[PDB]
Amino acid sequence: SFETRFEKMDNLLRDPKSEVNSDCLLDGLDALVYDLDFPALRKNKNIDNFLSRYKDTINKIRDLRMKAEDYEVVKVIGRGAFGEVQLVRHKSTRKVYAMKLLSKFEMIKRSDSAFFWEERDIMAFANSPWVVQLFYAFQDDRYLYMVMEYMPGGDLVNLMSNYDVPEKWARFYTAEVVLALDAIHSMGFIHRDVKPDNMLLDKSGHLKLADFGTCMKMNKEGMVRCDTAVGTPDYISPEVLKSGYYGRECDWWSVGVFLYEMLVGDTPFYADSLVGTYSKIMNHKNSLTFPDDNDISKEAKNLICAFLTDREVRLGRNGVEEIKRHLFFKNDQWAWETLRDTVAPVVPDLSSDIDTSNFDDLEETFPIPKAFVGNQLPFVGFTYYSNRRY
Amino acid sequence: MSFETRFEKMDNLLRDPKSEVNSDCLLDGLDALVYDLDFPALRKNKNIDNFLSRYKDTINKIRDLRMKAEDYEVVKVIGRGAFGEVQLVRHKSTRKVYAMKLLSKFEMIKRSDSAFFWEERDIMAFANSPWVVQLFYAFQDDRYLYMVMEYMPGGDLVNLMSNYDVPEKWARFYTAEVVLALDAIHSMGFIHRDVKPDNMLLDKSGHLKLADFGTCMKMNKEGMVRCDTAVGTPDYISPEVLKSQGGDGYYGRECDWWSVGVFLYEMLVGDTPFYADSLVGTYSKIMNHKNSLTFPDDNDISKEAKNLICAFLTDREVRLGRNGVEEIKRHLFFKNDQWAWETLRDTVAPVVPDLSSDIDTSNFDDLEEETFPIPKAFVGNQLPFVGFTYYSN
Ligand SMILES: COc1cccc(CC(=O)Nc2nc(-c3ccncc3)cs2)c1
Ligand SMILES: COc1cccc(CC(=O)Nc2nc(-c3ccncc3)cs2)c1
Repeated sequence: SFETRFEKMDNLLRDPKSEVNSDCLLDGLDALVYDLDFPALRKNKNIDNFLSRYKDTINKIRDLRMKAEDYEVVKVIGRGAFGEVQLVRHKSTRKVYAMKLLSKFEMIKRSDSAFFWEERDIMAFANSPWVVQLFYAFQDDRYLYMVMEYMPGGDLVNLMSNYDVPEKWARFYTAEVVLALDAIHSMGFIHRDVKPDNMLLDKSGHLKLADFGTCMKMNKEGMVRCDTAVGTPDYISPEVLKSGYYGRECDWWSVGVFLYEMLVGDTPFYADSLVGTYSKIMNHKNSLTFPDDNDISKEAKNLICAFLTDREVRLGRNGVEEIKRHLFFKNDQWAWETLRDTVAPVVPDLSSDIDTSNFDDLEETFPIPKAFVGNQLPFVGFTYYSNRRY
Repeated sequence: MSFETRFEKMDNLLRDPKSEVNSDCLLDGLDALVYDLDFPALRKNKNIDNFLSRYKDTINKIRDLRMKAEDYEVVKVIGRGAFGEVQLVRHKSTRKVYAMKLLSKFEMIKRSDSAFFWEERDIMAFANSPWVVQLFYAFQDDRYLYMVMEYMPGGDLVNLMSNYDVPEKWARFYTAEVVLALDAIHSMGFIHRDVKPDNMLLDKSGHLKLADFGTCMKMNKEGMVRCDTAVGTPDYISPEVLKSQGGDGYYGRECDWWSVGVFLYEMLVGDTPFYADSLVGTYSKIMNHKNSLTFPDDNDISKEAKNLICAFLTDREVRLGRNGVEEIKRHLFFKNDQWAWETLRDTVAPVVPDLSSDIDTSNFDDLEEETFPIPKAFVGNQLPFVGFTYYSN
């Protein structure tokens, strides 16, 4: 029907999950205006006139929509592969957030992924206390910005480097990681890179996963067919490393590595060279050993080994409930169903809404195109602002 | 401004039918990009290939869901112009009857001229006057621009004039309606420039509406408009608009009154006052209006009409209407006992069309497609038409 058509077409500009919603549409025009404003291209009149026409309009759009200058940068709280994360304060709302910047130039220069796409979707729509939340996603001619809730507790790498983690704490953190990974698996994703670096702590000391750079969607039979290895050298599972066809079992390998590192102090397959770490991983059968540690309980050693085995015998091959049922978790302080409502082992004592004490101390683009390059095309639709899921 | 205000303002901008960035214009921008990039030479670039491959399934859905030409059943081609053809159509679903002006995108780009249609769209779309033909929908594709208007079954004034020796009483009515119609356009901030009987359309009731606002242009701070554009068929063109060629020339609304005088002349006399075989001869006669304007030796034209014709067929500086419409309105030619200016369109028109159906084309005379070459690099042929789409409610 004529009505049906205009209704169906209408829901398409509203749906935050739609490829053609106002957010993508605005981005698309904003992209064209950016990718064409060069003298060599402006020599063509169709181009010159189009730009000259939308000049006054596109600037209004640019000022009205979310821009980076809307945020006052408090401190650079982190640095990664393709950009930097920063504690910011939205100048108008005076609200405090953690903002992940991703250099559009850097990614384009042999990025090979489009990794930020599921990183956006997961954070934007997860709706889990276990996933860091995306409030706004916006861009410009140089970067991709992710405006997420700030985790003042810092990461697990910081906790571990400041405490000799008692088993009682390791139990809590491991358990929370199990709940957190399960949530991601339920969303249909395999995390592919579970490490302390991605474990973040809130105002209350409770866990959230961040940086789903490596996330991939599981197929019909809960598998991923990635022909190349993905992850971190110590936490990588041997199956992922060799590749390949694999399942969620790989994220449990990583849990075992994390449990080991917390209680032992080092990674189970650590070796001088990164190649030596790879070697030790492939020989997990004979390389996994425990020091003379009267502290590491029989159950913990069992759990570590139940996760640090070949995929086919891994704890978690038959689901989370077999991990949950493990005696290591048997305790009188929390129940799985209410674990995040219990009181954390390390409650952060914070000085302000901008206390950066749990984050270590910290502080070029594409050339002018000869012809049409379309450098801003692979980022059309990244904006999460005009049409969001409230 | 607050963050909230800033969000809300940006929201109203995707809703406003008067906005350059409302959802329909934005859809156009993407639709254009998809059309202007789907070529193998450009697809050699991955940024391009991936963008297209990504939006492929989406853009097709958009194409079928949005208003298309195949939504309309063409009844008869009711007209033909320079860059396309007008046609009486019936919307297949609603079964509603409209006039549809088609414009060839290839022809417009080919002939340099590709922007006249803007002021035509806006005027018809937003005028909201009984004097302006109404635009209900404006839509496009890789080949044409489409304007879906209300059908004027009464036909044009050129047809009326060719079928009747217009009595002065009728000419008074038609002239008066044209004055009200032009005033409405001027009020909107536009000068028509080349007014003529061809642009005077008659409704189901025989009342007037202006159409074909191609030559139309928006006035500046001082109610003036500057132009370079070479203008053909000078018969109704004012000597100031003719003088203006190359950008040398700023003129006002006074030029549309010149054309009224030409129309009043043609109705009562039977021919155009400056008609000559060649178009150059018509131009020559216009520039020499002072000595070329003459009336035939038959007592038939009334003194008032002659004065009015001459009051409009003078140099800009002394033209009736240089001091506003009220001085035209006050002219003795209009002095009558049949209508009042304030209620003229509520009166019973001199020629009421007797029509056979909702598709009666009796007042409209009886009536290879070149294609764009493939481009080695980015041509952007679709860009001058981004945002032409408009829907009503
Ligand atoms: C992929 O290239 C980068 C660029 C910058 C930083 C990183 C590491 C990273 O992904 N860092 C994240 N940090 C948070 C965070 C930090 C503090 N509070 C809440 C969330 C969420 S993801 C990777
Ligand atoms: C130069 O570009 C063209 C292309 C096709 C036709 C024309 C002439 C024209 O502009 N003709 C019009 N006719 C109506 C109309 C006719 C009947 N009923 C309602 C509207 C509105 S504009 C010009």
